[PDB]
Amino acid sequence: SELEKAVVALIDVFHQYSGREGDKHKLKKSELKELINNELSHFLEEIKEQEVVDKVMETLDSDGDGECDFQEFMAFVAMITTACHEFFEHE
Amino acid sequence: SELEKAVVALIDVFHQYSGREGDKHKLKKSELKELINNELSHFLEEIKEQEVVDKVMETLDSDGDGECDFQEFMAFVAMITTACHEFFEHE
Amino acid sequence: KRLRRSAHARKETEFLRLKRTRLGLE
Amino acid sequence: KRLRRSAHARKETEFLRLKRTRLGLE
Repeated sequence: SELEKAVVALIDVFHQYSGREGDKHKLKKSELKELINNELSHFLEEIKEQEVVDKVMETLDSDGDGECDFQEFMAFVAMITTACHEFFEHE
Repeated sequence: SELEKAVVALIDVFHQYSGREGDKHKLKKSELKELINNELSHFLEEIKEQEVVDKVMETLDSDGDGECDFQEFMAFVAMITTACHEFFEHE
Repeated sequence: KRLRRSAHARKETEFLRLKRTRLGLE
Repeated sequence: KRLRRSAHARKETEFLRLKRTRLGLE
C-alpha cells in the first residue's frame, strides 16, 4: 500500500488547495503557485513570477479555463517525477 | 514536502520491483502483476490473470518488450489516481 | 455461427470494476 | 542602475534550470 498511500496523499494535498480557489479537481493560478512552491519545496525554486505560474499551467491547461485539472497536475507530477527518477537513479 | 515524499516513494517502490525482473526503469509483466497484487490491493483486487497484467501493460507498453516503463507506470497511476479523486469528491 | 469462441473476453473487468466504481462518483 | 536584463529568458530558467539538469543527468 506504499503507492496507495502516496496516491491518496496526492489526492488529499491537491483537493486541499483546489478547494480554496477552483472546484476540488481544478487548481487556479493562486492555488497552483502556493501548491507547487509549498510542495516542490526542494524540487523547484520559489516560483516568484506569477507570469510563469500562469505559463506553466497554460502549458498544460487542456481545459483552457485558466485553472488546471487534476489530470494536468498529474501530467506535471509525471514529468517532474520522471525527471527525479532519472536523476536519482543515474547519480 | 508531501508531494515530493509521495513521489520518491513511487520512484523507490517502482525502482526496486523493476530491479527484480526488468532494469530499474521498466517493470516486466511479472513485476507489474506482483506490484499490482501486492501494493494496489485496495484499488484493484488480486490478479491471477497473467493474460490481463500483460494486456494492461501492452495497452501502455511503448517499448513493446513485455514491460512498462516508469513513464507508462506514471501514466497508469495518473488515471487510477484520477478515478480515486473522482471517488474522493464523495469520500 | 457466433459460438463462444472468444476466450479473449474482458477478464479485465474482474479488477477494473473497482476503477469503474471509483469513476462512478465523477 | 542597469543590469544584464532577461534576454536569456531568465523567468523560466530561474526555476526550470534544475529540471534541465535533472533531464541532463539522464
